[PDB]
Amino acid sequence: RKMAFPSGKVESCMVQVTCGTTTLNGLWLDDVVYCPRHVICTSEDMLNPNYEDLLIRKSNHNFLVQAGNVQLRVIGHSMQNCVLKLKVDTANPKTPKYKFVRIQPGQTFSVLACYNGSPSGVYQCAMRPNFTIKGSFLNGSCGSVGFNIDYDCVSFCYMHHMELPTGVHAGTDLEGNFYGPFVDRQTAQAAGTDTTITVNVLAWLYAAVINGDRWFLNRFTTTLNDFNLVAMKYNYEPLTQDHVDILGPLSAQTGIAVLDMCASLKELLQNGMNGRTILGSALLEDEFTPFDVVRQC
Amino acid sequence: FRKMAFPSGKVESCMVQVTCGTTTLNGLWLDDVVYCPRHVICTSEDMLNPNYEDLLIRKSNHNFLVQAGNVQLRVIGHSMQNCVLKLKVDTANPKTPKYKFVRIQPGQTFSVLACYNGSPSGVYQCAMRPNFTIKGSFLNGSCGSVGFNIDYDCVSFCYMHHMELPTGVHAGTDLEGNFYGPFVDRQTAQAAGTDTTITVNVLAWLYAAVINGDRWFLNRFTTTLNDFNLVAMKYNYEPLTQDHVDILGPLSAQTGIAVLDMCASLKELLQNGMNGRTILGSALLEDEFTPFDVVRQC
Ligand SMILES: CC(C)(C)[C@H](NC(=O)C(F)(F)F)C(=O)N1C[C@H]2[C@@H]([C@H]1C(=O)N[C@H](C=N)C[C@@H]1CCNC1=O)C2(C)C
Ligand SMILES: CC(C)(C)[C@H](NC(=O)C(F)(F)F)C(=O)N1C[C@H]2[C@@H]([C@H]1C(=O)N[C@H](C=N)C[C@@H]1CCNC1=O)C2(C)C
Repeated sequence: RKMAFPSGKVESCMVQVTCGTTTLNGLWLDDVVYCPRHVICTSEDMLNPNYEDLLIRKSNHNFLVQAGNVQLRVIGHSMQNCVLKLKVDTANPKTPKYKFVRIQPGQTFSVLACYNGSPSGVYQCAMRPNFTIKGSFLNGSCGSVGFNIDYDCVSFCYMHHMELPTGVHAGTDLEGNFYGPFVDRQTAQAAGTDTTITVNVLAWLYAAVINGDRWFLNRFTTTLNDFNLVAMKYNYEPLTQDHVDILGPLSAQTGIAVLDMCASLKELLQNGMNGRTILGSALLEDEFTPFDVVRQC
Repeated sequence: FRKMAFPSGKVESCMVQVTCGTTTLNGLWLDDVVYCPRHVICTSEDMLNPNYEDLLIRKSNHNFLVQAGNVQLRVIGHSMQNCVLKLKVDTANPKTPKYKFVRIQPGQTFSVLACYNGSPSGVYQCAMRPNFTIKGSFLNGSCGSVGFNIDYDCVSFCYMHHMELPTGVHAGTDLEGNFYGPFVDRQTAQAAGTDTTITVNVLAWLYAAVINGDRWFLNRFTTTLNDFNLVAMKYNYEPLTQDHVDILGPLSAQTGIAVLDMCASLKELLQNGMNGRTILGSALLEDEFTPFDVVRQC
């Protein structure tokens, strides 16, 4: 099953940021608050914003940053790509060890969905190959963040900005650079056709073998190039050299070579499951990374 | 539409490690009491057939090692309440949330904070099954992990983890130490009663699918409550009560689909199957979202 990281370290970093009547969420680390830059927009502004000109008309005293109902005075502001950095007069005493990372398609993370600076729920998400996430976000959720935790260190990888017409979600890394070709303007935008995350399907097949569900293992192997060309005919992502390497631990644990598992997946694509299940599922799951498999055990 | 858990921070601040002899598991530290599964006092041999009152009288306060992070909490008293041990410690938890202990009913959902050696590992959503098991994700050392819900800064603790059945589902207690289901904290093979599907939750999920634009399973037919329940019981679904119909009111109002209309859609799903189609990306009918869960997320 999907498991989110414990969210407590991130909960103590969530604040609300208001400009005029626009309120969204921000992330308070040390004495800086990070939030989506469209907080400075009026509803009419969002249709066609000039962020450089809009930010010129703003001063520190136009920004209301609150931890709960407690105001944190803003003493400086700057724009970095599509995020606003608000320097505040108080360093967050609950700042965790952290870093900012830009993730690849296929990688998973936990989202802490927040409204008015108040955490509401937590769930695991994957970055799709088309650079959207299949999230759960309502009005006011912008500035909610996605993250991973590794031994006391929080790696922030996503800040939420928008919802696309197909119901999927788009946002930035914590340096304000969008994942994908999207822009923070209220104008017609559309996600590209998506694909299946091959490396994660392979990880999930390894998990099935580890648990004794191994009927789909076949007696063939393939080359990575041959597999990549066939996979694309089924709307599956091609594998990178990095994908092969992150499957190494699971390949070692099961004694099933990566390219043997690739050949087994190829048969599943060309012939289906013939009514059978894998880990109880009739569908091939693609939002568990090799790291998620290892973490779950 | 995602299986969303409550933010776990308020509970993380309460998790500690409890050790007795060479048995280690998790405890929940609230004010000056640590609550944990009583089988922490058992050796490996004791667990095969424990007499807990006899085992407990032979322990002293100093046999219990409680660690909150790196700091040990001195145990100054102890008692047993059913299958839960209560350790009085000389230090009150400074981050004790507003909380209550509640016993939940089958079909209700809660968040689990899975912990190992007193340290939180992951958070996920579970339902209490009609047969009083839970389909959790728990490994060695997970005992004393808790399940909870949060309502406006108040934590309602409903579950503490004790054991895994041979089928791979899980059994535990409320925070008064009473098991959900006909199980006991003895290491011996135990089966649960045959499980059933949580009908009111399946209906809430079908409403979530319609809210999200997935309508292929709807039909023009309708049914009475009794005729729906006849088919539901035939397929090992729980009866739908009038209370359930009322609880679904907000979702019927939002979608403009009468509850008994949605029942007729579910009846055909049960009799015809999904024909290789999916609902909200699932090939099976999902029954671990309550109506409240759907309302909160949507
Ligand atoms: C769907 C909405 C049509 C209204 C619009 N979308 C498109 O214009 C697109 F279709 F082009 F994407 C859109 O998201 N926004 C319009 C305006 C901001 C953003 C926005 O309101 N963000 C919300 C943050 N609080 C989170 C949203 C709320 C609903 N669910 C979410 O996740 C910006 C791009 C500057
Ligand atoms: C599966 C195990 C066969 C070993 C046994 N099960 C049965 O004896 C049953 F069949 F009766 F359930 C069982 O769980 N235990 C044996 C012994 C305690 C409990 C136990 O080890 N609890 C663990 C807490 N740290 C959590 C477990 C570990 C694996 N996954 C879990 O969730 C007690 C009942 C006293």
